[PDB]
Order: sequence, then C-alpha cells, then structure tokens
Amino acid sequence: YIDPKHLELEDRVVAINRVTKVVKGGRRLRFAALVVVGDKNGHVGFGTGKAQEVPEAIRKAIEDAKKNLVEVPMVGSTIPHEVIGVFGGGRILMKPAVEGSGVAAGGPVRAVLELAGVADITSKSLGSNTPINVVRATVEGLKQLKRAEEVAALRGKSVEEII
Amino acid sequence: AVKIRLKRMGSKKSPFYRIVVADSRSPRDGRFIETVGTYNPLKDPAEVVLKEDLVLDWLSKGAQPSDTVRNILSKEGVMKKHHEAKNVK
Amino acid sequence: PTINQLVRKPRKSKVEKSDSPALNKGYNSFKKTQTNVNSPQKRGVCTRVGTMTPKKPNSALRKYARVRLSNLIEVTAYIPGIGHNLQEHSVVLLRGGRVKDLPGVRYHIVRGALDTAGVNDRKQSRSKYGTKRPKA
Amino acid sequence: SRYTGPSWKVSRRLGISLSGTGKELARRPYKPGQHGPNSRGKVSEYGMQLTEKQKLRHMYGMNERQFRTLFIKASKIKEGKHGVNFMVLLEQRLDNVVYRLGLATTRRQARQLVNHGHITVDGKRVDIPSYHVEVGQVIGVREKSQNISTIKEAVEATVGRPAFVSFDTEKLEGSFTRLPERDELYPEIDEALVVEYYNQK
Amino acid sequence: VMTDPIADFLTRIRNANMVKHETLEVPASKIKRDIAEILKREGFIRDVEYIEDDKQGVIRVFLKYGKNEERVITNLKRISKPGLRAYVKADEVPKVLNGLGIAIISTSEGVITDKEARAKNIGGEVIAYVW
Amino acid sequence: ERNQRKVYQGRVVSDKMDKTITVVVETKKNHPIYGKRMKYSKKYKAHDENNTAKVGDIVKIMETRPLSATKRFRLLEVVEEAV
RNA sequence: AGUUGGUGAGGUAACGGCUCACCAAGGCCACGAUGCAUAGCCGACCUGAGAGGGUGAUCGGCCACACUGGGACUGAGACA
RNA sequence: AACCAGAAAGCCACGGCUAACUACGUGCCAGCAGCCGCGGUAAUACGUAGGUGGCAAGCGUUGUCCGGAUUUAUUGGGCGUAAAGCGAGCGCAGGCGGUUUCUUAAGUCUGAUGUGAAAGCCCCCGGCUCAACCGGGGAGGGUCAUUGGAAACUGGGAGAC
Repeated sequence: YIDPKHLELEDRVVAINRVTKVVKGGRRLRFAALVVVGDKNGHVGFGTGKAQEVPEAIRKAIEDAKKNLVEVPMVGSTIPHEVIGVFGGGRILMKPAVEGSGVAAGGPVRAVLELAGVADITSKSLGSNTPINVVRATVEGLKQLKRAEEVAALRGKSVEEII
Repeated sequence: AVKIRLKRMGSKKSPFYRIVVADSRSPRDGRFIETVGTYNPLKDPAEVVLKEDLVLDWLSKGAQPSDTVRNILSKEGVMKKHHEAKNVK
Repeated sequence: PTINQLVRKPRKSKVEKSDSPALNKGYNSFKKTQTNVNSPQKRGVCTRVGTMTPKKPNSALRKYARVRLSNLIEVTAYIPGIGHNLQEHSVVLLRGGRVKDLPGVRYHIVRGALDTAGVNDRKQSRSKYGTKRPKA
Repeated sequence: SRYTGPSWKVSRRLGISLSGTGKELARRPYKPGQHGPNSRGKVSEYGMQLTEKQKLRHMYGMNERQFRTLFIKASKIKEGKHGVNFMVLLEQRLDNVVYRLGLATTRRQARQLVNHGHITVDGKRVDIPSYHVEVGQVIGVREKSQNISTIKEAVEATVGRPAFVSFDTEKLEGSFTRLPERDELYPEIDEALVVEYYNQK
Repeated sequence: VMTDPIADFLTRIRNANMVKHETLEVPASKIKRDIAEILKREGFIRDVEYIEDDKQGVIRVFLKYGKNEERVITNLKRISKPGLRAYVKADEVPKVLNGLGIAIISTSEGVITDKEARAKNIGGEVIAYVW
Repeated sequence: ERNQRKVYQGRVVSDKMDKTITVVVETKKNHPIYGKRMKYSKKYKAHDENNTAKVGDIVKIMETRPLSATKRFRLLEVVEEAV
C-alpha cells in the first residue's frame, strides 16, 4: 500500500533509450528513464519518466518510484521459499540459496534483488529480456512471498507445528 | 597351476607390491583371483600385512608360493603353522 | 502431445550442419572412400590467383586464389595481409574461416606457414600473418 | 613469471596501499596512464568484480592457474562463508606468515627469505613459498646464518602483532594461535564480488 | 465421460474459491471423503458434513477465509493423473514450499500427509499438492 | 536337484504340431524415458508328449534343456481349461 | 523347403536337423521379420543445475584376425 | 664449501558486446572484422608510434563435443489472426473408464541374503621439503536373483446398485 518516505534510499539508473516521434518535418527525440529505489533492508520500488534531456528525465523517474514500495519478507538474507512470478512474458524463477554463496541472476533483476537487501539467491530469466517487463515480473514475484508467521496466523495451528 | 606371488604397483622409481594369489598364465599385473595382504620393500625394515587365514587355506587346497613370498611367509610364522598342522593330522 | 503419443512416436531432433565441408575429406585412395578425417587444415596447389570485387555496400578489390585440395575437391580461398608471393602452381595450406563481404569463398590460407611468404612489414601483430620478430 | 611491476602502478591503480599501509600518495590519487589525470565513464558491473579480484590477487603475488585451484580448495569446508573461508585459507600460506611474523617488511622480501632456504618449520628446512602452514607449527629461523642485518632490523620494527600470532624476539620463534577471521583480516575490500566472479568464471 | 473424479474435486474447490463464495456440493465416494478429512485437520477447510440419500453424494464443504478477507488455501494441483500414474519411494517423498505446504500420498496403510510418510519410511502413490 | 527353473505361466496360441504346443507369456514394462506402462509378449514352445492341451487354454511351463532346434520347454498342468 | 515338428539311425566332452531315410505341412512377422547402411563390446572419460547428450585413445576385462581363401595332423588344450 | 645481480620475457588485445586511448600516416584505395559494421580529408574500427589491460614459459588461430538452447519442452513449449485442427462422418485393433462388499496379490511400498572385478570420480587417514603422484580404509551404482511382510491405489475373480 502507501508507504511513506522517512528512511534512506538508493538509486541505480538501470537503462535509458532515446525514443523519437515523427512530425511533419523531421523527428523529435525524447529520453526515457528506468530507475528502482530501495534502502537495502527490505523495501523496493521502481518508476519511470521522460524528458528532453537525460538528467531531467532521471530526476523525474527518481521522484516517481518513491511512491511504490513493497515489503520483500526475508529470513536470514534469503527468500523464505521458492516462487515464480509472471507478467506479460516475464517468466522469472527464484529459489533460496546457501549462506555466503552469492546472487546468480541476470542484470535487470540483479538490480532489484540487490537494492532490496538480498544476500544469497538464484534465478534465471525465461523468455522476455526487455528491461521493463522483466522488472515488473520480478516485483510481481516478490509480491508473492508467503511467511511463517502469516501462515501460522492464517491456518488454525501455530508455527513449529507447520514444519 | 594356481600360484600366489607378487604384483608391482609403484610408479617410476618407488615400487610397491601386494601379495595376490593368481593363476600362472595371467600376466604380471593382469587379472587375478583375490588379494592377500601387501608388503613394502622400500623403507627397510620391510613392512608387511597379511590375513593369515586366506593363505592357510590356499596352501591347504594346494598352491605354490614363489621364492620371495616364501621368505616373507616364513618370517611370519605361516609356513611353520602349515607344516605344523598338516604333517601331523 | 499426450504422453501416449510420444510413446508411439519417436520425437526426433534437427541435426546441425558443418561450416567447412572440404576439411572432412570424402576419401579417394585407393578406392575413393568415406569421411572420418575432420582435420584442422589441408593443403593444395594454387591453380590461379587474381582479384575480385565484393558486394555492395562495401568497395574494394579482394585478392583471392583458386586452389585444388589434395582430397580431389575444388575450393576458392582467400589470402590475407598486404601483398603476397602466390602464383600459379604453388602448394599452400588452408585455414578454415568464413568471410562475409565476399560470396563464394569460405576458406582462407595461412600466411607464412608454407610456400607462401610472411608479410614483410608488420610490427605489432606478427603472430598471425607469420612474421618473425625483428631482432634489428 | 613472478613479479616485475614497480608496485606503485598496482597500488596506484586499484587505490589500496598494497601494502605499505601508508600510500606514497603524491600523484597516486588518479590511476596510472596518460589517461589517468582525467576521469572517464563509469565502471561496468563486470569491471567492478574484476577490480575486486585483481586487487585481492596482487596483495600476494600469485598466478591465475593457481588462484582458481586455491578457490576451489576452499569450496568444500562445508562451514561458513565460502569467501570468508577462502580468505582464511589465503592467510595460511608461508610467505604470509613470514610477513605477518614481521621478519620482512614486504611480501617480496619474505619471498626472498623463504625462497633462498633461509628459514624452516619444526626444524627441517622448507623452501617452497606456497607451503600450507598448518595451525600450531612453530616456524624456526634456521639459525646457521641468521646474523643478516635485515633479519634483525625488520624484527626491530615490533609495531604490531595480530591477536593470532605469538612470537619472541630472542630465538626469532613465531607460531599461530588460532584461525583468523574477517573482522581482523585485512579490511575491507569484499568477498561477495569474488565469490560471484567465479560463477561467470 | 467423467474419467477422473479426484481432479474434478480439486478443480471444483479451486473454482469455488477463486470467486470467493462459501459452500460446495460434490458427489461423495470413498477417497473423496478421506482427502476432505485430511484437508480439514490441517486448517484448510472450515468444516465438512456427510449427507447421503441412495447413491453417491454428497460431501458439503464450507470454505475458510482470513479475517481480513484473504484466502487461506491458495491453489491446488493433481499429480498422479490417469494415463500416467506417479509413485514415490520413501527417500523421494516430495515436500512443497519447504513445509509451508502439504502433499497427500496413498500409502499401503492408508491416505496420509507427507510428514507422516517420512516419519514411517513408506512410499506409495501421491495424489495432489496444495499450499 | 536343489533348485528350480524359470517356471512361466501362459495361454496357448496354436498346437497344430505333434507333441508340441506354442505358449505365449505376456507382461508389461515401463518406457525408458516416459513412465507409461507399455506391454509386450514372448512366444515360447513346449513339449506335451500326449497332445493334452488344446487351443485358447491357459497352462504353465518350465525350462528344460535344448530339446530341438528351438524347442526347450515342458508342460506341467492345464491350470484353467477353456472351451 | 533342413525350413518347423515327428519316428529311426549315425555322430560329438556333451543335449540337439548337427547329419542322414521316412512321415506331416509347418515356423516368424505391425510388439518391425526380411533388406539396406554404420560400428568391435564393457569398466570409464568430457560436459550438464539435473534429467541427459557425446566419445570407447593411455590402464583393466572379453571377443575376433595373422599376405588373401580353403583343410587338417600332433596334442590335455589349436583348426595354431 | 666458494663465486657472481650477474647468463634467464614474450604473446594477444584496447568502437559496443568486453577490462583497456591519444598523436602521426592513408582518403570507399589499401585493408579489417565473431556479429553489429568501419574506410570518399581532422578515423579511439585501416597502418605505425606511444601509453593501458589480460595472461605469462607461454600465448593466439583453425578443427571437434557438450553448454548458454525452455531451439524436440519427462523434469520443460505450443495450434483464432504469427508455422501449426485432417472437409466431415462410420468404425476393427489399441489408449482411458461410473459406485459399493468380499477376494487375490501381477504393478506398488518395505525386510533379509547373494551379487554389481581391480584401477577411476567422491569421503577419511597416510607417505615423497608442498603439489601433481603414490598407499590403506570406506561408501555409490541393478530396471538384477532368492526369500518374508502391508493391502490404500491400478490390474485379475465371485458379487450388489
């Protein structure tokens, strides 16, 4: 839902692509932007925007992303279980990992996973490789992580009985 | 023609042997029937390990240890035990 | 498909090709036989040497030499480096590698490795082109 | 090959003492090369992990056909952080201890010492630099000819001793207390970058 | 022709859950009752009750929801579908979502969950997942 | 005598020949890759010195010793006679 | 078309169409016979998250060949 | 034990994929390239020079096999318009099957024994100044063979709806 902004943030301009539009005469080019934001503790989001010049565009996109933030429940610096998230061609697979192993995941999804404060994880893109839909599918995947406590409360019994 | 003997296992200068009861036709390091301990000539005094049960039956059923294995079996009270328990019945 | 179909159907594949067939000879002695010889090169005699023109949009006069491989198959190869010594009736080696701005040739010879002379000026990348280091 | 570089360029480039612990920082702020005194584009991700690895290496003077095997040796301890246990294992090499024992103010001088037969372990002479020094082996000094100036001079620089090294000044005897650990072991560069770099090896 | 009824049961539950209403009627039989029971202990199905007239039928099942209007049972899936039956030995017992889920196996001593299998070193045929 | 042979059961296919019938065993196997239970069959050949059994009948046999060029089984008893 | 089965004989370390005389028409095939084409087989090696895929050189086991095609003697043991 | 820093460093590359840039030279010629593509007067792409980076007694090119390929999809793909529902039926063979009682135990799980040569890969220990290497001792691999159990599932037998 609506998350405020009172914690530190981190930014990484993932990708930009000079985009044009034709009009009687020549062509006119804009520069979009694609930035995700996090605090490397378990809060992540991303945004976008476009402007005539690149610093302006990235400032816009930055200001955008800070209005979408997700939770990413973690346990011991690794996702709580296996998950699969799909959004319009974005197949993204994620599985837990061993301590101190290291993240093995493609570029665009690496930026998401890192800024969320993830230490050891594995993944594999499957299909789409657009720097946008991949990110959307990733975030959808993260939105699916269940949790021991949450399930303990949902189902009748209590945790350490759901083993 | 079963006849227990030695088998070379060392690499280039440092040999090593394991006493192995084999048929007589098969080549030096070719096949065999089974292993019976080993023995290291290097590092005098020569160190040796045996079973002392496999042998006391592979001789009883009949087999002719070659010269070197005969020495290394005499130094281990093997031949003695055989000649003791057999020439008396 | 339903699993029962693959049971009664082979479900094959699409075996790939090769990029240099003349390097896997269709044997010829004594009785003109079959191939197991996937070498890294062969040799032949230069039957003629000339220049030819590439395709658009490039523009040059590429220098080539038609050869005859020992295994009795004809091939039109390419020669690298600035200048050469190749003329008619000369034995030379054949290194496998395609060249795209010119059609019809998919092999090119190796410099200095045989009858052909190494390039005579290069000072920076003489490993290829077969040029011995200058010791003053 | 072992070493030719004048030891500034390696130090100046990556930007860590490497290992005088006090840089010779005069024009050292920027990297070597005529294109050093002006910045350039950003460093790629690949570039980052490469900086990490190359920086970890030159601190010790090892090959590449060997760094890999060292790495893979550590991959089996079955306990702890692969990068941390690697780093540990990296410190038990002989020349390291010699340097950590303060018998020479550089890994190069330590290589000379341990490489021209000048010292020993447990009494018997050993010379191959990459020997795997275990825990609790009292390295000696082979006192046949331990009267070299540099030998005693470097011992006179008793600046510090990490909390896993016990060593006397008289008989020049040292040893190893326990296994080291990250917090005290040559901060700080990184372990995750390397432990990654050997997945896209 | 209805040629696989356990799959139908699971699909009925998944449908009736996805639209979020509360009750469900299914023709009753031997094993359907048993998997219903199993699904009831684990804190998945709020309640069941058996009613029969002269034939099959009918297992009524009242679904379960979170206080904040969120679904507890989140999906369903059959495994040893006809045409290709699937078995598993004791050293292969599946384990869905690192425990947060369950799976249901037909041991030679009955129908039980998976933990109950590994605490007994048995194999059998696996019916279905759920999580 | 201390052990047995590969006693198989099976139903008769055709017994035109003298003192000789043609049992067919049958069993089911698993595919190498897939797990679908195919099924194939064998055709054995037995020796009945009195032409007892008749067509479409179930019997059980036992392997004996090379008793012809390709005839090496023995009949034991018609388990379930049919008509 | 000795093909499949039977009766009998002969023969072999040894059962048997292995070979002979007589008798009856059988046998195998869509669950791939017959034909055509390539290869010696295995312990293993290479790669792969894994299922798998590709190779059978050094070392061990087996089978088969000795200029090409036939035949047998001596012998416990060879068609050497 | 003696003597000498003394006799002992090359190779590929630097436009993006990819780590590492500027002069001079030529001017759609010479030429280069694995793919995008560079070369018609101020070329980080061609040639030399000087720097830099990667490896280092090695370094590059060719040829071949697996990978990345979820591009033969059992794990693991699809068929409205992108390649792809036969023009439609009748149907032998085959694949799959309503619900319940008793039964059997082929398929299924499980137990004991034999067996899966030695050397290999792996685990522990040990010996050459360490390392390759060598040595001892353990596991792994069957869809195998014999023998004992269980009866839910599928199959076979006698039933009832």
